[PDB]
Amino acid sequence: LRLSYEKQDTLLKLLILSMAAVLSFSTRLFAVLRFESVIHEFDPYFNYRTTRF
Amino acid sequence: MITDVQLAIFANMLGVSLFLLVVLYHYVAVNNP
Amino acid sequence: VRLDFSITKDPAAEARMKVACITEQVLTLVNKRIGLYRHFDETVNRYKQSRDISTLNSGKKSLETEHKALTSEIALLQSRLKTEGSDLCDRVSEMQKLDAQVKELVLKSAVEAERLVAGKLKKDTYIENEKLISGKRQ
Amino acid sequence: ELEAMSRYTSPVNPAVFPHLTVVLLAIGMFFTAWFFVYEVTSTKYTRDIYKELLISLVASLFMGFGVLFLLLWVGIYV
Repeated sequence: LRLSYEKQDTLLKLLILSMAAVLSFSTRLFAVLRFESVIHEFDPYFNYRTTRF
Repeated sequence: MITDVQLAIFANMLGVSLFLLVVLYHYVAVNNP
Repeated sequence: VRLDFSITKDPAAEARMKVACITEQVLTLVNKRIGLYRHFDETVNRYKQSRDISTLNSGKKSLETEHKALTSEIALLQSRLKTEGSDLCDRVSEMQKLDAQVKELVLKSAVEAERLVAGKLKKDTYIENEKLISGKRQ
Repeated sequence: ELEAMSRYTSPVNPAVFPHLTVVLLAIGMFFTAWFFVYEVTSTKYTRDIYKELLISLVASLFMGFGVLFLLLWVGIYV
Protein backbone atom coordinates (compact mmCIF):
# COMPACT_ATOMS: atom_id res chain seq x y z
CA LEU A 1 0.00 0.00 0.00
CA ARG A 2 2.30 2.75 1.29
CA LEU A 3 5.25 0.98 -0.35
CA SER A 4 6.33 2.56 -3.63
CA TYR A 5 6.06 0.70 -6.93
CA GLU A 6 9.83 0.19 -7.15
CA LYS A 7 10.24 -1.38 -3.70
CA GLN A 8 7.15 -3.56 -4.17
CA ASP A 9 8.29 -4.76 -7.60
CA THR A 10 11.79 -5.65 -6.45
CA LEU A 11 10.57 -7.30 -3.23
CA LEU A 12 8.24 -9.47 -5.30
CA LYS A 13 10.92 -10.38 -7.82
CA LEU A 14 13.28 -11.28 -4.96
CA LEU A 15 10.63 -13.24 -3.05
CA ILE A 16 9.63 -15.29 -6.11
CA LEU A 17 13.28 -15.92 -7.06
CA SER A 18 14.20 -17.09 -3.55
CA MET A 19 11.14 -19.34 -3.35
CA ALA A 20 11.96 -20.86 -6.74
CA ALA A 21 15.55 -21.53 -5.69
CA VAL A 22 14.47 -23.26 -2.46
CA LEU A 23 11.81 -25.22 -4.37
CA SER A 24 14.36 -26.55 -6.86
CA PHE A 25 16.90 -27.41 -4.19
CA SER A 26 14.25 -29.22 -2.10
CA THR A 27 12.53 -31.29 -4.80
CA ARG A 28 15.59 -33.28 -5.94
CA LEU A 29 16.03 -34.51 -2.37
CA PHE A 30 13.97 -37.71 -2.34
CA ALA A 31 16.59 -40.45 -2.76
CA VAL A 32 18.21 -39.09 0.41
CA LEU A 33 15.20 -38.95 2.76
CA ARG A 34 14.21 -42.51 1.87
CA PHE A 35 17.65 -44.19 1.83
CA GLU A 36 20.79 -42.66 3.49
CA SER A 37 23.02 -40.24 1.53
CA VAL A 38 25.09 -42.53 -0.66
CA ILE A 39 26.23 -41.96 -4.27
CA HIS A 40 24.35 -44.13 -6.78
CA GLU A 41 24.70 -45.94 -10.14
CA PHE A 42 27.73 -46.88 -12.28
CA ASP A 43 29.32 -43.52 -13.12
CA PRO A 44 29.21 -41.34 -9.94
CA TYR A 45 31.41 -44.06 -8.38
CA PHE A 46 34.37 -42.99 -10.50
CA ASN A 47 34.01 -39.21 -10.25
CA TYR A 48 33.80 -39.63 -6.46
CA ARG A 49 36.88 -41.87 -6.27
CA THR A 50 38.71 -39.23 -8.31
CA THR A 51 37.63 -36.06 -6.50
CA ARG A 52 38.71 -37.80 -3.30
CA PHE A 53 42.23 -38.41 -4.60
CA MET B 1 14.24 -37.15 9.79
CA ILE B 2 11.45 -36.06 7.42
CA THR B 3 8.92 -38.46 5.94
CA ASP B 4 8.80 -38.62 2.15
CA VAL B 5 5.09 -37.70 2.23
CA GLN B 6 5.86 -34.57 4.26
CA LEU B 7 8.51 -33.41 1.78
CA ALA B 8 6.18 -34.05 -1.17
CA ILE B 9 3.36 -32.06 0.45
CA PHE B 10 5.76 -29.19 1.17
CA ALA B 11 7.01 -29.24 -2.43
CA ASN B 12 3.44 -29.15 -3.76
CA MET B 13 2.42 -26.23 -1.56
CA LEU B 14 5.59 -24.28 -2.37
CA GLY B 15 5.16 -24.79 -6.11
CA VAL B 16 1.51 -23.76 -6.11
CA SER B 17 2.27 -20.65 -4.05
CA LEU B 18 5.19 -19.74 -6.32
CA PHE B 19 3.02 -19.99 -9.43
CA LEU B 20 0.21 -17.91 -7.96
CA LEU B 21 2.81 -15.34 -6.88
CA VAL B 22 4.24 -15.26 -10.42
CA VAL B 23 0.78 -14.53 -11.81
CA LEU B 24 0.33 -11.78 -9.23
CA TYR B 25 3.69 -10.36 -10.32
CA HIS B 26 2.53 -10.25 -13.93
CA TYR B 27 -0.56 -8.34 -12.81
CA VAL B 28 1.62 -5.88 -10.88
CA ALA B 29 3.98 -5.52 -13.86
CA VAL B 30 1.21 -4.57 -16.30
CA ASN B 31 -0.26 -2.17 -13.72
CA ASN B 32 2.94 -0.05 -13.66
CA PRO B 33 2.30 3.75 -13.58
CA VAL C 1 28.09 0.66 -3.34
CA ARG C 2 30.46 3.50 -2.40
CA LEU C 3 32.74 2.74 -5.39
CA ASP C 4 31.84 4.64 -8.56
CA PHE C 5 34.30 2.92 -10.94
CA SER C 6 32.91 4.92 -13.87
CA ILE C 7 35.12 6.38 -16.59
CA THR C 8 32.60 8.65 -18.35
CA LYS C 9 30.11 10.83 -16.46
CA ASP C 10 26.86 11.71 -18.22
CA PRO C 11 24.74 14.68 -17.07
CA ALA C 12 21.29 13.33 -17.97
CA ALA C 13 21.77 10.16 -15.93
CA GLU C 14 22.69 12.10 -12.81
CA ALA C 15 19.91 14.59 -13.50
CA ARG C 16 17.30 11.83 -13.46
CA MET C 17 18.64 10.47 -10.16
CA LYS C 18 18.58 13.89 -8.49
CA VAL C 19 15.10 14.73 -9.82
CA ALA C 20 13.75 11.41 -8.54
CA CYS C 21 15.32 12.03 -5.13
CA ILE C 22 13.75 15.49 -5.00
CA THR C 23 10.38 14.03 -6.00
CA GLU C 24 10.79 11.59 -3.12
CA GLN C 25 11.54 14.35 -0.63
CA VAL C 26 8.51 16.28 -1.91
CA LEU C 27 6.17 13.27 -1.74
CA THR C 28 7.30 12.48 1.81
CA LEU C 29 6.80 16.12 2.82
CA VAL C 30 3.29 16.23 1.32
CA ASN C 31 2.32 13.01 3.12
CA LYS C 32 3.69 14.31 6.42
CA ARG C 33 1.92 17.66 5.99
CA ILE C 34 -1.45 16.06 5.23
CA GLY C 35 -1.08 13.74 8.22
CA LEU C 36 -0.16 16.62 10.53
CA TYR C 37 -2.89 18.99 9.35
CA ARG C 38 -5.54 16.26 9.55
CA HIS C 39 -4.42 15.13 13.01
CA PHE C 40 -4.39 18.71 14.34
CA ASP C 41 -7.82 19.43 12.83
CA GLU C 42 -9.21 16.23 14.37
CA THR C 43 -7.63 16.66 17.82
CA VAL C 44 -8.04 20.45 18.23
CA ASN C 45 -11.50 21.03 16.70
CA ARG C 46 -13.64 18.45 18.48
CA TYR C 47 -15.74 20.72 20.73
CA LYS C 48 -13.51 23.59 21.95
CA GLN C 49 -10.52 25.21 20.23
CA SER C 50 -10.35 28.78 21.63
CA ARG C 51 -8.53 29.82 18.41
CA ASP C 52 -5.13 29.29 20.10
CA ILE C 53 -4.08 25.78 19.08
CA SER C 54 -5.75 26.33 15.70
CA THR C 55 -3.57 29.40 15.13
CA LEU C 56 -0.43 27.42 15.98
CA ASN C 57 -1.51 24.62 13.63
CA SER C 58 -2.16 27.17 10.87
CA GLY C 59 1.29 28.67 11.40
CA LYS C 60 2.93 25.24 11.29
CA LYS C 61 1.00 24.37 8.12
CA SER C 62 2.07 27.67 6.53
CA LEU C 63 5.70 26.95 7.42
CA GLU C 64 5.43 23.45 5.93
CA THR C 65 3.86 24.86 2.76
CA GLU C 66 6.66 27.44 2.58
CA HIS C 67 9.32 24.73 2.89
CA LYS C 68 7.58 22.70 0.17
CA ALA C 69 7.45 25.80 -2.04
CA LEU C 70 11.16 26.40 -1.47
CA THR C 71 11.93 22.79 -2.41
CA SER C 72 9.77 23.13 -5.54
CA GLU C 73 11.56 26.35 -6.53
CA ILE C 74 14.90 24.61 -5.96
CA ALA C 75 13.87 21.70 -8.19
CA LEU C 76 12.61 24.16 -10.82
CA LEU C 77 15.66 26.43 -10.97
CA GLN C 78 18.52 23.99 -10.32
CA SER C 79 17.42 20.83 -12.14
CA ARG C 80 16.93 20.57 -15.91
CA LEU C 81 13.42 19.11 -16.07
CA LYS C 82 10.53 21.41 -15.20
CA THR C 83 8.86 19.28 -12.49
CA GLU C 84 7.37 22.58 -11.29
CA GLY C 85 4.09 23.34 -13.06
CA SER C 86 2.12 20.33 -11.84
CA ASP C 87 3.99 20.48 -8.52
CA LEU C 88 3.32 24.18 -7.95
CA CYS C 89 -0.31 23.81 -9.03
CA ASP C 90 -0.89 20.90 -6.64
CA ARG C 91 0.90 22.74 -3.83
CA VAL C 92 -1.17 25.90 -4.31
CA SER C 93 -4.41 23.91 -4.52
CA GLU C 94 -3.55 21.91 -1.40
CA MET C 95 -2.58 25.04 0.55
CA GLN C 96 -5.80 26.80 -0.44
CA LYS C 97 -7.90 23.74 0.43
CA LEU C 98 -6.15 23.33 3.79
CA ASP C 99 -6.62 27.01 4.64
CA ALA C 100 -10.30 26.88 3.68
CA GLN C 101 -10.90 23.68 5.67
CA VAL C 102 -9.08 25.10 8.71
CA LYS C 103 -11.15 28.29 8.49
CA GLU C 104 -14.39 26.30 8.19
CA LEU C 105 -13.43 24.13 11.17
CA VAL C 106 -12.42 27.12 13.31
CA LEU C 107 -15.70 28.81 12.38
CA LYS C 108 -17.85 25.75 13.10
CA SER C 109 -16.17 25.01 16.45
CA ALA C 110 -16.31 28.66 17.60
CA VAL C 111 -19.85 29.74 16.67
CA GLU C 112 -23.40 29.20 17.89
CA ALA C 113 -24.20 26.66 15.16
CA GLU C 114 -22.36 23.33 15.08
CA ARG C 115 -21.63 22.37 11.47
CA LEU C 116 -21.47 18.57 11.17
CA VAL C 117 -22.65 17.76 7.64
CA ALA C 118 -20.81 20.79 6.26
CA GLY C 119 -17.62 19.67 7.98
CA LYS C 120 -18.04 16.15 6.63
CA LEU C 121 -18.53 17.51 3.10
CA LYS C 122 -15.46 19.73 3.49
CA LYS C 123 -13.37 16.77 4.68
CA ASP C 124 -14.64 14.64 1.79
CA THR C 125 -13.77 17.36 -0.74
CA TYR C 126 -10.32 17.72 0.84
CA ILE C 127 -9.79 13.95 0.63
CA GLU C 128 -10.93 13.99 -3.00
CA ASN C 129 -8.51 16.80 -3.89
CA GLU C 130 -5.75 14.91 -2.07
CA LYS C 131 -6.56 11.74 -4.02
CA LEU C 132 -6.43 13.71 -7.28
CA ILE C 133 -3.09 15.22 -6.23
CA SER C 134 -1.73 11.76 -5.40
CA GLY C 135 -2.90 10.48 -8.78
CA LYS C 136 -1.22 13.43 -10.49
CA ARG C 137 1.98 13.15 -8.41
CA GLN C 138 2.74 9.63 -9.72
CA GLU D 1 35.43 -35.52 45.00
CA LEU D 2 32.28 -36.47 43.08
CA GLU D 3 29.44 -36.08 45.58
CA ALA D 4 30.04 -32.34 45.97
CA MET D 5 29.34 -31.79 42.27
CA SER D 6 25.82 -32.18 40.91
CA ARG D 7 24.36 -33.22 37.56
CA TYR D 8 25.14 -30.76 34.76
CA THR D 9 21.71 -29.56 33.70
CA SER D 10 22.05 -27.91 30.30
CA PRO D 11 21.36 -24.14 30.20
CA VAL D 12 18.86 -24.52 27.34
CA ASN D 13 16.46 -27.46 27.38
CA PRO D 14 17.12 -29.24 24.06
CA ALA D 15 13.42 -29.76 23.26
CA VAL D 16 13.19 -25.98 22.66
CA PHE D 17 15.90 -25.82 19.98
CA PRO D 18 13.62 -26.23 16.90
CA HIS D 19 11.08 -23.52 17.72
CA LEU D 20 13.76 -21.17 18.99
CA THR D 21 15.69 -21.64 15.77
CA VAL D 22 12.63 -21.08 13.57
CA VAL D 23 11.60 -17.74 15.02
CA LEU D 24 15.17 -16.46 15.13
CA LEU D 25 15.86 -17.56 11.58
CA ALA D 26 12.60 -16.06 10.37
CA ILE D 27 13.35 -12.71 11.96
CA GLY D 28 16.89 -12.73 10.68
CA MET D 29 15.83 -13.58 7.16
CA PHE D 30 13.24 -10.82 7.18
CA PHE D 31 15.84 -8.30 8.26
CA THR D 32 18.22 -9.48 5.56
CA ALA D 33 15.51 -9.11 2.94
CA TRP D 34 14.86 -5.58 4.15
CA PHE D 35 18.52 -4.67 3.88
CA PHE D 36 18.76 -6.03 0.35
CA VAL D 37 15.55 -4.25 -0.61
CA TYR D 38 16.91 -1.02 0.80
CA GLU D 39 20.16 -1.54 -1.07
CA VAL D 40 18.32 -2.05 -4.37
CA THR D 41 15.89 0.86 -3.95
CA SER D 42 18.18 3.72 -3.00
CA THR D 43 19.84 6.48 -4.99
CA LYS D 44 23.27 7.86 -4.10
CA TYR D 45 21.73 11.03 -2.66
CA THR D 46 19.52 9.12 -0.20
CA ARG D 47 21.52 6.32 1.46
CA ASP D 48 21.48 6.77 5.23
CA ILE D 49 24.52 4.96 6.58
CA TYR D 50 23.30 4.79 10.20
CA LYS D 51 20.16 2.92 9.11
CA GLU D 52 22.13 0.51 6.92
CA LEU D 53 24.65 -0.20 9.70
CA LEU D 54 21.98 -0.78 12.36
CA ILE D 55 19.89 -3.07 10.14
CA SER D 56 23.04 -4.96 9.12
CA LEU D 57 24.07 -5.49 12.75
CA VAL D 58 20.64 -6.74 13.83
CA ALA D 59 20.36 -8.99 10.77
CA SER D 60 23.80 -10.53 11.25
CA LEU D 61 23.21 -11.04 14.99
CA PHE D 62 19.93 -12.89 14.47
CA MET D 63 21.24 -14.85 11.47
CA GLY D 64 24.27 -15.97 13.49
CA PHE D 65 22.33 -17.23 16.48
CA GLY D 66 19.78 -18.76 14.10
CA VAL D 67 22.33 -20.75 12.09
CA LEU D 68 24.07 -21.87 15.29
CA PHE D 69 20.85 -23.14 16.87
CA LEU D 70 19.80 -24.76 13.58
CA LEU D 71 23.11 -26.62 13.43
CA LEU D 72 22.65 -27.67 17.05
CA TRP D 73 19.13 -28.94 16.32
CA VAL D 74 20.48 -31.04 13.42
CA GLY D 75 22.25 -33.02 16.14
CA ILE D 76 25.84 -31.96 15.50
CA TYR D 77 25.90 -30.34 18.97
CA VAL D 78 28.92 -28.11 18.39
